[PDB]
Amino acid sequence: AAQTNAPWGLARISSTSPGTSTYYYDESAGQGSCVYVIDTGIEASHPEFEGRAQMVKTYYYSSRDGNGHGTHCAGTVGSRTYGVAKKTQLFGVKVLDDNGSGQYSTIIAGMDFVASDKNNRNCPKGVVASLSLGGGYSSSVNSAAARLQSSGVMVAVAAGNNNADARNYSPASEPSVCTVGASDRYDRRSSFSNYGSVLDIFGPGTDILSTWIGGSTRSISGTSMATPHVAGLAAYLMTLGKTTAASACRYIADTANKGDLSNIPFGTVNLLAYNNY
Repeated sequence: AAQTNAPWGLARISSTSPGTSTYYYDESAGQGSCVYVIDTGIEASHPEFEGRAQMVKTYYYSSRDGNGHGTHCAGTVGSRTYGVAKKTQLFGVKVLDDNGSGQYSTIIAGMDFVASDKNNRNCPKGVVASLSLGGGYSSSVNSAAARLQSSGVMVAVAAGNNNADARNYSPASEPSVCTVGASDRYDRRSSFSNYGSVLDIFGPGTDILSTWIGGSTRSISGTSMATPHVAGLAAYLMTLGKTTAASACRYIADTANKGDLSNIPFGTVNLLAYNNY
């Protein structure tokens, strides 16, 4: 399948080169997979979600996304126009308040929630979790992400936006999950992207168009925007039977575009997520 005039990051994920604007993907499009977006919520009535998004948990007085960040990330995973996996099921877990903040104890509870809640959902092709959030190093946060991965969920986490080594941030620094850095449309490391040996992969993260609250769209930047590209890619590849939740990060790294990015610090992988379609 081909989507013309796609957001640059979708085109990038299906291309060996920067500078094109058509996204190519197998029409299965992540059908039968599920992606949990652990964030500020999802405006599930957005026409772009086509009834495939739903809230499954909140830790606040409402499940509404009063921020936009979670809706944007969910759109990059799975919206019809802005998403990688255009037929996946999206599940929102609101661990962040409408200012985008959340306590680590709430974030941990949300991760353990997903590890159990997937047993209440129909995801025959597999389960992914996208965590566009983080803060300073916490062994308890890393352990929660490790448990979620161990339970059979492909966990993709943002590297962080500190232009620093991700070893000092969580859950970015957890070795067993997929830690995602950000790149721009010219295949440069995004100026804010964290780096270091703990990164597994880069995805598009500068100037990413996606869904927003109020039935709208906008372009924003961050490792938060790169992470859902990788989460959606995992769901897509699992639907194709190419990989599994336990192996998808490694598979994405193995099949990535290699050596294409600039300003990659010595010791950080030079790997850009690629669907090999």
